[PDB]
Amino acid sequence: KIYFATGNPNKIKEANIILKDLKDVEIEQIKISYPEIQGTLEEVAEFGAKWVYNILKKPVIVEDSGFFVEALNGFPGTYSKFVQETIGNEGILKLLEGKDNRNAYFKTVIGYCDENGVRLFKGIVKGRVSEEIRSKGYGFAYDSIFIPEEEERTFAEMTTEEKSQISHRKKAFEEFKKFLLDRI
Amino acid sequence: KIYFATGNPNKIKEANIILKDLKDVEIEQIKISYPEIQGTLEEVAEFGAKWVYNILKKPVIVEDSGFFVEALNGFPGTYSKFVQETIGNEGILKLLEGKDNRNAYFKTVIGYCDENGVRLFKGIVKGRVSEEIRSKGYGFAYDSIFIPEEEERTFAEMTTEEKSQISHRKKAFEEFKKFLLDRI
Repeated sequence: KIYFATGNPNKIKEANIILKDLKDVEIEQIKISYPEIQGTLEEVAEFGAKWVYNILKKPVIVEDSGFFVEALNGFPGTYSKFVQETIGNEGILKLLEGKDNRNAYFKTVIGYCDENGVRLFKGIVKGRVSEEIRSKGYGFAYDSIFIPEEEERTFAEMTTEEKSQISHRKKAFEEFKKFLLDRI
Repeated sequence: KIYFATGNPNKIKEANIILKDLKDVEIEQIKISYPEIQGTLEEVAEFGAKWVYNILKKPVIVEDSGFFVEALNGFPGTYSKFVQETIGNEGILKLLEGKDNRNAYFKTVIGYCDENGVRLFKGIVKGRVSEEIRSKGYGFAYDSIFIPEEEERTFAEMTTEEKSQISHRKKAFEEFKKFLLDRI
């Protein structure tokens, strides 16, 4: 049993299905809050994973994701939520106005911690920013301006199944499952 | 004495001056790092002071400042440094284009912690964002786009002496001074 410190039940559901293949592992939500510090996603996850473990003292995970725009030097990054609520997708589009490089990526870092210490697992998906909002009612925030890899549709124009194998989130939990399967 | 957990000696140079008359005149830099959590300036300064005191166990102060622009809902706020280094002043001007509400304000929060707990001291300077960069070499970061109170010049066009009564940092320390004058 591995706990997931978060207030979002959907995060545990997604994790359980990507990992349902492992009959010896079950992820369970634990309502333990923790400080999300200022720094890279990796630092936020390691700090968060240790804080919770120091409290729970049982195998646990934490996760932090972000949206990175190249021409914006990696901004918004770990402050993705904040920036979405203050200036949103319109702010990103205004910021990228006339920019030749519209490349961007999403990244997820899972922070795991047990008796033996913290381990980080990552997943990324590179792409580019559309010049305008395109959505079919399928995304959250930046999803309506992000076009993944070789696609011509943005995440918000794609169904859950169409994004199921390529997302940063999927890729991070697969890195995590590899660790679980290669366990000793 | 009272230690200042900062890597910038220019900050303790500024404090000791403001606290010049107080017979206790003695702020001393101490190189103890602390996590800067995502939150409001107060939350940052509060968690940080407690964190450094827990290590030092002697009266300590820490500080955090930010630039908040009204039309952008307070952005960049506590994430002012990251935003300045990623999108810069140009990025904020871009965001404000065709925006008439250019109100903004600088804020500083000092966190002091003893064996008795934390106490916060604040300072604020209201103003507006110029339509362009203007500088004579004074200040840093957003100073070149911030016109304080009823001035015509930006912070970057005024000397420190000309900004004597319009420094959010000094207003904060003046609040801390009153607290010290009552404790001795």
